[PDB]
Amino acid sequence: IVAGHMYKTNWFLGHSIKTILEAHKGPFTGEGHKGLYEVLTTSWHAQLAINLALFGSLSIIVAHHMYAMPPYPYI
Amino acid sequence: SKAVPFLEAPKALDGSLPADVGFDPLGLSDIGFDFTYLMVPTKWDESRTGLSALKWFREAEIKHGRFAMLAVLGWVAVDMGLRLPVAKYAGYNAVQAHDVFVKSGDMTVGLLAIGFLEVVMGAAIYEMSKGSDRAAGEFSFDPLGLGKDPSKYARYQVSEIKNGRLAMLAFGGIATQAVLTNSGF
Amino acid sequence: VSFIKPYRQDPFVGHLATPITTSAFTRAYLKVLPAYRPGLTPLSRGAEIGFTHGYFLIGPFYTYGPLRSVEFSLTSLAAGLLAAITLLLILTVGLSIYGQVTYDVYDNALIVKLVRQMVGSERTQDLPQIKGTSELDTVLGWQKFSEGFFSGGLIGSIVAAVGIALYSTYL
Amino acid sequence: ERSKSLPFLMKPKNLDGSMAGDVGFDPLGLSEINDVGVDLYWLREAELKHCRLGMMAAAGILFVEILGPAPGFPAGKSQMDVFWKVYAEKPSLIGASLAAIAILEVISGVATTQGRQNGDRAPGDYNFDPLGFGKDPAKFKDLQLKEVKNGRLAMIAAAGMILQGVSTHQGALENLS
Amino acid sequence: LDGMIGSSAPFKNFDPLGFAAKADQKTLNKYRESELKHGRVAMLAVLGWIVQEFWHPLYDGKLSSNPLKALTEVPLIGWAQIFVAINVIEYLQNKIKELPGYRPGDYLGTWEWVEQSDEGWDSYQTKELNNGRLAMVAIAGLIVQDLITGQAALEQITAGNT
Ligand code: CLA
Ligand code: CLA
Ligand SMILES: C/C(C=C=C1C(C)(C)C[C@H](O)C[C@@]1(C)O)=C/C=C/C(C)=C/C=C/C=C(C)/C=C/C=C(/C=C/[C@@]12O[C@]1(C)C[C@@H](O)CC2(C)C)CO
Ligand SMILES: CC(/C=C/C=C(C)/C=C/[C@@]12O[C@]1(C)C[C@@H](O)CC2(C)C)=C\C=C\C=C(C)\C=C\C=C(C)\C=C\[C@@]12O[C@]1(C)C[C@@H](O)CC2(C)C
Ligand SMILES: CC(/C=C/C=C(C)/C=C/[C@@]12O[C@]1(C)C[C@@H](O)CC2(C)C)=C\C=C\C=C(C)\C=C\C=C(C)\C=C\[C@@]12O[C@]1(C)C[C@@H](O)CC2(C)C
Repeated sequence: IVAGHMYKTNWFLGHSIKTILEAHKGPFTGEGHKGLYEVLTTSWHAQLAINLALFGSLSIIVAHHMYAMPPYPYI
Repeated sequence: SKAVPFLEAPKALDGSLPADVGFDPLGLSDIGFDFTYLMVPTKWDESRTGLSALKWFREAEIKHGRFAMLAVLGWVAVDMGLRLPVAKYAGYNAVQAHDVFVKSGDMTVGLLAIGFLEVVMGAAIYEMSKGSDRAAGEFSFDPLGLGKDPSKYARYQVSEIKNGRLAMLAFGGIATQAVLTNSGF
Repeated sequence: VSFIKPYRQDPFVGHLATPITTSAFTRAYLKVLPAYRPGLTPLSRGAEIGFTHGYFLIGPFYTYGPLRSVEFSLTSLAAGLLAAITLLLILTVGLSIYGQVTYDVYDNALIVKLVRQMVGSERTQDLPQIKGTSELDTVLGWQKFSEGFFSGGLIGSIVAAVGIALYSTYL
Repeated sequence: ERSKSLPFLMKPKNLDGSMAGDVGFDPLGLSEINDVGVDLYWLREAELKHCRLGMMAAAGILFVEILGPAPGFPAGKSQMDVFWKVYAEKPSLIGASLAAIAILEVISGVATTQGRQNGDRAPGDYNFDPLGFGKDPAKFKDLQLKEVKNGRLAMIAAAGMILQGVSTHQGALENLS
Repeated sequence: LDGMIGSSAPFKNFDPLGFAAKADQKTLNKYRESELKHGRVAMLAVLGWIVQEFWHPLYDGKLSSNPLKALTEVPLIGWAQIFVAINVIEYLQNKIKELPGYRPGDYLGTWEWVEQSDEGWDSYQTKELNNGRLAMVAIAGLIVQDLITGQAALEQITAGNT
């Protein structure tokens, strides 16, 4: 719930993901994350790539933590 | 300046505020931080030009003075008796009445009521930051009407701020000494 | 600032000027290595490379060979030394055949200029072309390089065996 | 330019004079909210519903505590605890009342949103004047003011009664004396 | 005490004793080299001091956690290898120093890419210099405290010998 009050939606409050990404440049990375917001807001395939990769990784992490710490009675 | 003559002036203590003598050795009246942002963290309004730290400090000083005056009145009252005409307020001094009443669920009620009033008048402070003509500490509270005759108003202003400074220091002493003029350590 | 730029102001090379390819540390470190150290004959480069390589090659053979010993054994040291020397021989054979099939030159940094000046209307690839101007890029240069590698490998392997024996005995 | 209730505050922009009980008491500027389907219309409808609910609840508590319960109903003088005694013996009454209130509240929300959309219905208006007590104007404004003031007072009263019953587990006038 | 990098807010161009007001460019380059080397060595020394105090996995434990005591417990053949590695590194640094366009403390050769330095590059160089200075003071204090008291950093702090 706390983490949900981060991004600016309809009031003068919160963050703009465009401003966060565009400020993360560096000597080794040129323009940095400039344009990534446009990539992820105009391409469903990029969002699917990120979400599916992290989702599969999360599934594997879930699999590990399941047997590691059994969360159900008599399982 | 008119006090501490070997320091000229802070920078903003021109004299536009009442009870001004120029005493500010540390130059605290020049911080660029608009303390209204401690209330409204964001600019919120596009018309929020900003509030000078000096005006916020004047409002805080007036509020502190009023609080300290009422506080010393109350602390002196409970040293010489003067309990409320109701049960559960027997005699338990002032160094221990605070805790026993925090236990008995009414200091929470006082906190809620004082917070309600503080929120309303802090909305007043925020409107002042937005750019209302209201001056610091001016809640337009003159029911009995001894506030007309602008000369009388200015004299009563300087009187209130000086009395508030005296009461702040006196309350600090009283709480530190645990009272000596009317009770014992 | 940007620490990655096109190499030598050529945006079309398959290379980049990163803080690793063209850093001052990289420059000095590669210029002190025997392969690129200035003032070394090809025989000297080969000798130094062979010494270092035999020196660090005797290690794995002696330590993990088929005749190891948790204590010091002369047989284990001899086995490791012989294996290292034979591996150096195999590497020298590879160097010799590579140099035999790669270059046809006996004096470089000139033939290129001669064919850039006095014309090269011949079968090419010996008069013209010629990749690299180093003395290592000749038939004579590579032969001496291989000879130095082989001799230095033997000497370095023997020196490392002596050092291993001394360390295992007197420590 | 200054709010009538709070002279140290500027007049809240959305509260001019129209609504009954308007004295400019909006220190937090909540009347200017125009998001999450919440505006002055929705806030006024919520205030009127709260006023009516608090009036009914305060009247019910006072009636039951003073004149006693109806025949066949439990006693105890603690209105926050007698509810569980009624539910323990007449659960169907509570369930039917809840279902009726749910249906009426769905209708109320639909009416509020519709009247907000195609402005023809004042906030809190349900055309409920069976006895014709507010037909003519110049009395409707007075009745609106009376209802708003009584509803705010009864809101405060009912919240107090709820908290007193939950904490002290005693009757309202029992706490009074 | 020049347009050199390393001037921060508390004391801009901090040369109270005027060491740089009379020195030429070569002496100032030498001073910057010495300062940067001391700062880097001191940062490493402080980090090692603390980490060794609360973690010494190598040498199968042992090697008493108090520094200036493990200094006399290393096999003394591992001391030789560390010495030789530092020596080879500084030989490479000496070779770097003759590369064209060399800057006093720059062993990465950033002058190859950084022409017309920015404010971020200068600020980061100043950050490195200031951290190095703080680490020099800290390591001097660490060694002196361990000498006079006999306890290490987190040991003296834990007991309360302050
Ligand atoms: C800073 C002001 C202040 C504070 C915090 C207190 C706090 C206290 N007083 Mg007290 N008192 C004060 C000033 C103050 N007094 C003054 C100025 C007088 C003289 C008039 C008294 C006279 C007095 C008596 C005679 C008694 C107390 C008692 C008490 C204690 C019991 C009350 C309690 O539990 O909280 C209750 C909640 C509060 C006190 C919070 C105050 C909330 C107020 C009521 C809201 C309204 C304020 C008012 C409208 C301000 C107007 C300004 C503006 C609107 C124009 C408590 C420790 C009793 C006790 O047993 O003490 C040992 C007691 O018998 N006081
Ligand atoms: C001036 C630097 C310095 C020096 C002289 C020492 C000296 C010592 N350390 Mg040590 N250490 C250092 C920094 C240093 N440390 C730092 C920065 C860390 C944090 C990673 C550690 C972590 C550490 C542990 C965990 C242990 C020691 C231990 C020891 C002792 C045995 C030697 C050993 O195994 O080292 C081991 C050293 C490491 C594992 C990390 C060294 C990494 C180096 C300093 C960074 C790279 C150096 C590079 C080659 C040159 C820089 C390149 C460029 C800048 C020019 C010896 C007294 C051991 C001991 O007996 O403790 C009492 C032990 O178990 N150290
Ligand atoms: C989406 C929605 C509805 C809608 C819509 C539509 C349908 C889409 C139409 C429009 O287009 C939009 C919109 C948004 O309006 C939302 C529904 C509303 C909700 C979520 C309902 C919440 C009601 C909760 C209440 C009112 C509960 C009160 C509890 C009490 C407890 C009483 C006690 O006695 C108990 C039980 C125990 C005792 O010991 C003591 C106490 C504690 C006093 C007092 O009463
Ligand atoms: C230090 C202080 C003020 C110091 C002022 C100074 C130095 C002023 C100096 C000058 O003016 C002179 C001299 C001359 C001028 O020309 C120059 C200056 C420089 C301007 C106030 C302290 C002020 C300190 C205060 C007010 C502390 C209050 C503590 C309280 C009230 C405790 C309340 C309790 O609740 C608890 C915490 C626990 C409960 O169980 C019990 C109780 C006791 C009830
Ligand atoms: C929903 C309802 C009651 C619901 C009660 C519930 C859920 C209670 C459930 C529980 O108690 C139990 C069971 C057991 C407990 O352990 C659990 C709970 C949960 C506590 C009653 C509706 C009751 C509904 C009634 C009585 C409807 C009457 C309708 C009439 C007279 C209609 C007339 C018309 O249709 C004509 C004739 C012609 C049309 O043209 C015009 C009109 C006028 C519309």
